[PDB]
Amino acid sequence: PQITLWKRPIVTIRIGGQLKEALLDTGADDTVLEEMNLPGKWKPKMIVGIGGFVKVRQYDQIPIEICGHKAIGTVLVGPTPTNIIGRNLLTQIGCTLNF
Amino acid sequence: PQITLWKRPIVTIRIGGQLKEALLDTGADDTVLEEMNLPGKWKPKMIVGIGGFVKVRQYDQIPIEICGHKAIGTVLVGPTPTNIIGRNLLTQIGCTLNF
Ligand SMILES: CC(C)(C)NC(=O)[C@@H]1C[C@@H]2CCCC[C@@H]2CN1C[C@@H](O)[C@H](Cc1ccccc1)NC(=O)[C@H](CC(N)=O)NC(=O)c1ccc2ccccc2n1
Repeated sequence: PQITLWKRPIVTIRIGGQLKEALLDTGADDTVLEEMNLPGKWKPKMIVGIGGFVKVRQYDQIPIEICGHKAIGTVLVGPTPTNIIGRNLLTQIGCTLNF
Repeated sequence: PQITLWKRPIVTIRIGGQLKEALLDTGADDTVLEEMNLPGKWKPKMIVGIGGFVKVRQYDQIPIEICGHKAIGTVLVGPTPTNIIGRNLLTQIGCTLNF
């Protein structure tokens, strides 16, 4: 579908049977979810936001359903005020910006 | 244009006769550029993202050309790690997300 920008481009996501909302964020390199126990091994990572760096945990090959579209990839988990879907997964669902 | 997300959706903007690079950013409410001089009385403003708060200077009704498309709106100026074009201006240039 086409998603307009008058309000925040937030969509339903599904991950491990969890139902959540998330931002479709063309400015995020990476996908950052609020805190949750994901399976598998995680590595610590420092990522940049507008206010500075935060420490997060990187899990790989995590499947996630975005707006009825299957995606599988790297997911970062840390102290974010919002679930954020980044370019790494946005490309997988064929998302473009148009103007 | 249609812009894909395998690389950062970075474009050239023109502002105040200056050319700059900025990130097309659907997950940002606001347009935030690195420190520079703009004409006008400006309000001190605090904004927030990942890593927390940023102190910025709010300039209103600023003309800015984004990839050939003209906008006139609010530009926040401050110690952001990267220039970003947010929804306040993405909407002015008719920008949508599509998959
Ligand atoms: C998610 C992560 C991988 C860390 N990426 C980023 O954060 C990159 C970092 C880049 C380099 C530095 C400058 C910003 C760009 C773009 N950002 C993405 C980017 O799109 C980012 C995502 C985001 C959304 C919501 C909450 C937090 C963070 N937006 C923002 O930082 C902008 C700043 C603004 N006022 O416009 N934010 C917000 O719109 C915003 C909205 C509600 C909030 C509620 C509580 C706390 C913070 C909130 N921030």
